[PDB]
Amino acid sequence: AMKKVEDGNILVFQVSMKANKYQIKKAVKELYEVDVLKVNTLVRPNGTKKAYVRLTADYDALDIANRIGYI
Amino acid sequence: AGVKAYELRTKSKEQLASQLVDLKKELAELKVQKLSRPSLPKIKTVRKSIACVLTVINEQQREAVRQLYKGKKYQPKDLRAKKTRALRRALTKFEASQVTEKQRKKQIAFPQRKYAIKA
Amino acid sequence: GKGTPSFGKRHNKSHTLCNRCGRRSFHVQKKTCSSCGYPAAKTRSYNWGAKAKRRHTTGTGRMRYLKHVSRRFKNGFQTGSASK
Amino acid sequence: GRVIRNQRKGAGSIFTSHTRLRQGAAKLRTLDYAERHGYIRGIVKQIVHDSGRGAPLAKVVFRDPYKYRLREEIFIANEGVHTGQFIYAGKKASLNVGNVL
Amino acid sequence: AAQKSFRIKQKMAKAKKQNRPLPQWIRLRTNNTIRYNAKRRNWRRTKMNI
RNA sequence: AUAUUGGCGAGAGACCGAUAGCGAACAAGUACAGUGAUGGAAAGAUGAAAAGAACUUUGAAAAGAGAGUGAAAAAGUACGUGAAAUUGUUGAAAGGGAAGGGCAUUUGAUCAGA
RNA sequence: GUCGAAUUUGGGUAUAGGGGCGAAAGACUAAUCGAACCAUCUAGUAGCUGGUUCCUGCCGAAGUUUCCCUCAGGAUAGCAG
RNA sequence: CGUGGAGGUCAGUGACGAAGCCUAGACCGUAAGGUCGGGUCGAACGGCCUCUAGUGCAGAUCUUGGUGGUAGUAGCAAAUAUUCAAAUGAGAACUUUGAAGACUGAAGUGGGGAAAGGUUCCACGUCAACAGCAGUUGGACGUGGGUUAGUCGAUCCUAAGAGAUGGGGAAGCUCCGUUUCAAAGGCCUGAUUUUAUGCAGGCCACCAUCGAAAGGGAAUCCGGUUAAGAUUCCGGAACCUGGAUAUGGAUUCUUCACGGUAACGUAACUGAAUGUGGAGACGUCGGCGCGAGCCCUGGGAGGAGUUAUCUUUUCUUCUUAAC
RNA sequence: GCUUGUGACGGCCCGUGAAAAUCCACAGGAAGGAAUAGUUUUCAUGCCAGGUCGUACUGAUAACCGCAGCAGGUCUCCAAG
RNA sequence: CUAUCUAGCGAAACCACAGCCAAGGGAACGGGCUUGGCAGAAUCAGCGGGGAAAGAAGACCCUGUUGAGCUUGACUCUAGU
RNA sequence: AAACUUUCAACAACGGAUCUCUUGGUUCUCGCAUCGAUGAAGAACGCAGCGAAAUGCGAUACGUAAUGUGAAUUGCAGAAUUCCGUGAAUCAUCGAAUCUUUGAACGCACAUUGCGCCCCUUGGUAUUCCAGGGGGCAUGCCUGUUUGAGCGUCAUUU
Ligand SMILES: [K+]
Ligand SMILES: [Mg+2]
Ligand SMILES: [Mg+2]
Ligand SMILES: [Mg+2]
Ligand SMILES: [Mg+2]
Ligand SMILES: [Mg+2]
Ligand SMILES: [Mg+2]
Ligand SMILES: [Mg+2]
Ligand SMILES: [Mg+2]
Ligand SMILES: [Mg+2]
Ligand SMILES: [Mg+2]
Ligand SMILES: [Mg+2]
Ligand SMILES: [Mg+2]
Ligand SMILES: [Mg+2]
Ligand SMILES: [Mg+2]
Ligand SMILES: [Mg+2]
Ligand SMILES: [Mg+2]
Ligand SMILES: [Mg+2]
Ligand SMILES: [Mg+2]
Ligand SMILES: [Mg+2]
Ligand SMILES: [Mg+2]
Ligand SMILES: [Mg+2]
Ligand SMILES: [Mg+2]
Ligand SMILES: [Mg+2]
Ligand SMILES: [Mg+2]
Ligand SMILES: [Mg+2]
Ligand SMILES: [Mg+2]
Ligand SMILES: [Mg+2]
Ligand SMILES: [Mg+2]
Ligand SMILES: [Mg+2]
Ligand SMILES: [Mg+2]
Ligand SMILES: [Mg+2]
Ligand SMILES: [Mg+2]
Ligand SMILES: [Mg+2]
Ligand SMILES: [Mg+2]
Ligand SMILES: [Mg+2]
Ligand SMILES: [Mg+2]
Ligand SMILES: [Mg+2]
Ligand SMILES: [Mg+2]
Ligand SMILES: [Mg+2]
Ligand SMILES: [Mg+2]
Ligand SMILES: [Mg+2]
Ligand SMILES: [Mg+2]
Ligand SMILES: [Mg+2]
Ligand SMILES: [Mg+2]
Ligand SMILES: [Mg+2]
Ligand SMILES: [Mg+2]
Ligand SMILES: [Mg+2]
Ligand SMILES: [Mg+2]
Ligand SMILES: [Mg+2]
Ligand SMILES: [Mg+2]
Ligand SMILES: [Mg+2]
Ligand SMILES: [Mg+2]
Ligand SMILES: [Mg+2]
Ligand SMILES: [Mg+2]
Ligand SMILES: [Mg+2]
Ligand SMILES: [Mg+2]
Ligand SMILES: [Zn+2]
Repeated sequence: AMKKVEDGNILVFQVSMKANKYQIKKAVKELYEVDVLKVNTLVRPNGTKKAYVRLTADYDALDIANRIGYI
Repeated sequence: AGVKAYELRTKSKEQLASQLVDLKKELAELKVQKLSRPSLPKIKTVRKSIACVLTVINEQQREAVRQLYKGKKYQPKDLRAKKTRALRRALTKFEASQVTEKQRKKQIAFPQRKYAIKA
Repeated sequence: GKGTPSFGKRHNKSHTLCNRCGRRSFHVQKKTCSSCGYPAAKTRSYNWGAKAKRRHTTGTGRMRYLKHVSRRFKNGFQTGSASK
Repeated sequence: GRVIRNQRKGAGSIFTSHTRLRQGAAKLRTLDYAERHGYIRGIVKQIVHDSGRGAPLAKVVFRDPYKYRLREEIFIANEGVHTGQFIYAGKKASLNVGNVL
Repeated sequence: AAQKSFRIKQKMAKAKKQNRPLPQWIRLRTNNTIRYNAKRRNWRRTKMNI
């Protein structure tokens, strides 16, 4: 996930199993003041949901991660 | 030491909603921290504070609705008394004390008397 | 055949998980749980199956409302607050 | 001591007719006013094989007398009936092969 | 089956999460008659039967 | 007034004492078996207190030998006691196709009584 | 043996126990079939087989009579305490 | 005679050691048994008078558990087959690498999938148990990482069939039946716009739903990328559906296009109800034609092999997706 | 030549070898329509969105079933000289 | 390729106690008993005479006032008609 | 004579009997009457700083609120020791709440975390399309309301 943040401009989140791509996109936008280019989701083998949130080219996911507290 | 319900109860619903939002932000940043820091028990306090603020908000909302529905029949079912289902189906005190005019007359005329044997 | 070679052809489940009891007794083709009788309204049980009744009866779960009904009766189904 | 085969046939589990490929029930037109009093002309569109049946069927299209539409009927083809032939059904239809009288 | 229903995947997730040895700080508790995970499952020994 | 192998709360016993007593004294209707209906165990005890063996030494290690704790390690979590079957070592004895036994005495060993 | 059609086979589906299904062997119906499996009635009944747990002391048999749907059993008399 | 429990009693025994257990040591009794010494042990137990019973085991192909001889025995012999060296390691027939020899020989011992499994995938650590030898290795053990879709599936459709409702049967659990003896209807709009609805104009109904990860079906490809994901990620390039929509184009002065004899053509080129038609949509075998990929092969531009001799030679790259 | 796709045909049947969703077209002519201008999202370009669940791996002489790491059984695609 | 021997690994059947004969008698075919013959540790590979070897409460036969499958103008009934 | 076999003893094994324990069972007696559409019993899945279970709980998730007590919890970590206090606690009590997905289970389905419809509201020009938030839509039956149907039928106009 850290490689994805640094290289692919993609924030990796654990999200609610009830949340869909629209809810994930609007929640990321609201919580982090960031435009979202795309959301991919999978259900992990441990029963949680993982969202790859690719941000638009305007924002740098590495600095977004730095701001929200994980480098 | 976490929030106290008696301190929250003196606050308006706007202040309580704001405090809930801040507590949610704090919990989010705390679970971010937990990923690096091992054994971070401080998140339990914020979780209980969020629970307490939600409890007080719901208390205020439900009290306002009780005030809205005071006195009139047909309260909302989750504000009505939850006795058992059979107890809510049972006859009220007015019913089951209803008596016919004939029965009222005859039991007024001949009640059980108080009498002792004195030899 | 009929023994080891025929046991190799066992890859189609006659029963899957039952929505009501979760036992993997929901017959796929009959659409009926062989354990709890779902989707019948009544829960399947029999007096010849005393052990099964014991397995699935009240108290085998957490009882989640009924575990407090008794205390509420003891206190007379009160409705207010404890009033410090 | 066992239920015999002719007894088992009545339950109709594996003894039902294999009707998947069949064209439909072979019937005359519903006996209506037009056939009760005059005649109605339809046209033979197809003479087709029916699965499980020896005799071929004729799909005869009549006009609906009460609604603007066509009514297809599945007749059993009589010998000599051909496609494009006008079939006449009713009290007043002519004594011709394929007519319903 | 690699084309599985969510119900099956959810039971699989629960099984994966509970497929672990006993937490070793248990066995330090005051009375603790618990010695080991007696409900440990393994794919080679006992089938989940869904 | 009568019933009550269910529920809730109590008091008891010439009852059972872990192969007993409910199947279940324990994470028991659990683990596990069966497609399924169903079937369904085993499993309690260091010590007052972990004081659960610091440290040295041999060993790759497991462990051993010491040291030590403890009233006790002939209590070391493979833990109260620790039978028998069966087994090792030591000691004694006998033994040409079984062994064991009865009566009697020799021999060896051992022992009470006055 | 057979191997291009009364062919082989997957999946779906239907038929359930005196019931099904059978190109018919009483075959098959989940290693179960001349009546599946599960639980209960049920600790079913058994004139039949096996077993039936301490010591010493005293006494001490019968396999015969009659009757029985009786002949591996019982009642009855006899023998015994 | 002995055992579990009970009333009474011996103000019985006992942490200075109860019970239990072991003991070719002693004593008493014909015996059932009783008593003592020694060792072990650790918390209770006994004599007598009575009470009571789930009260005495060698057997029951007895029940549960444990243990033998057999016995270091039978055996660990199908699937052609292994060998050398180095590394690692305490330890190597079995691990890793290299070298060699072989096999599967494309109806594979290859590459993928369906059912099923469920993390077995991958990495790191790691060998007590398991891998019927071994093990440093593993589908094991311990800790983690990992499955990214508008276009691939499910989702939708109906198939054999399953199955509510309306009704009928049945004491009843429930059974029949699936469009039937039912008052089973929403989607359109003149007007209403006291509000796009109710009244109020008018058009269509012999009917739930479930049933296919191989049937039908809207639409995505190539290259690259990971320890482990890829038609899903990245780059580029498309497409379909639903919607919103403004320009350009087209059309109209003969309003809803022109051309061609025609088959038909096109950048467009109004079209409600209703009806009709087509596609979806279909067996199997045979030969023939054509395409694609593969096979074979010539020249040429590269790389590799053999070269005592011969071989302008042997092997290999030369590709082009959806749209 | 092999694999496969396909076309036009031919043989066979007392066998003539699904259904529905869905899409299109036609018939019709309701209605709506132009001249300091009306019409046309079946022509071109342009804008937005496309949710949910599955997706790893094995698929077998060791990942399924057969008590197991069992010479058994278990559907299918590709296929060089 | 086994068997064989070795390193490692390591079961099971079965087992009253056991294991040399001849005759005798005996429940009429003894490993034990009687009378004789005899008889010397511990063993390995084979072997199939014996252990009336093992496997299974004989499936044949009989008995039981034990069944079941099937049949029939057995007795007694019954759905249907 | 060893080895070997057998018997006994001691020590050591194997094994778990015996003895003594007992928060368990069993039986008897006494008292009480309280599940559920205000969604029960049961199920699935989650929730803790470090838990797989048991137990508890439900996205307010080993719990929130209220009350009482009065200083803990404890395996570690952390916090705290104001703790002369509206205040510790895995405490007790419990009247207020929360109560995922379900389940008689209720919009339609369910081998699908599948598919609708209505209302309010928010965003994307947006009554119509998409999305987010909130609230709803089962059946039978009863009383009542409203809107209706039938030449079943009364009266009036006619
Ligand atoms: K029989
Ligand atoms: Mg996805
Ligand atoms: Mg069979
Ligand atoms: Mg089936
Ligand atoms: Mg027990
Ligand atoms: Mg013990
Ligand atoms: Mg001691
Ligand atoms: Mg011990
Ligand atoms: Mg012994
Ligand atoms: Mg025969
Ligand atoms: Mg008996
Ligand atoms: Mg005498
Ligand atoms: Mg008689
Ligand atoms: Mg006899
Ligand atoms: Mg007793
Ligand atoms: Mg003692
Ligand atoms: Mg002895
Ligand atoms: Mg003690
Ligand atoms: Mg007894
Ligand atoms: Mg015994
Ligand atoms: Mg005996
Ligand atoms: Mg025995
Ligand atoms: Mg045994
Ligand atoms: Mg051997
Ligand atoms: Mg062999
Ligand atoms: Mg071989
Ligand atoms: Mg190699
Ligand atoms: Mg070969
Ligand atoms: Mg070869
Ligand atoms: Mg691996
Ligand atoms: Mg091994
Ligand atoms: Mg080993
Ligand atoms: Mg692992
Ligand atoms: Mg598709
Ligand atoms: Mg039905
Ligand atoms: Mg469907
Ligand atoms: Mg398909
Ligand atoms: Mg892959
Ligand atoms: Mg892309
Ligand atoms: Mg033009
Ligand atoms: Mg082919
Ligand atoms: Mg894959
Ligand atoms: Mg694969
Ligand atoms: Mg393969
Ligand atoms: Mg297996
Ligand atoms: Mg002899
Ligand atoms: Mg003789
Ligand atoms: Mg003998
Ligand atoms: Mg002799
Ligand atoms: Mg000898
Ligand atoms: Mg032999
Ligand atoms: Mg022999
Ligand atoms: Mg016999
Ligand atoms: Mg027999
Ligand atoms: Mg008789
Ligand atoms: Mg009979
Ligand atoms: Mg609830
Ligand atoms: Zn169920």
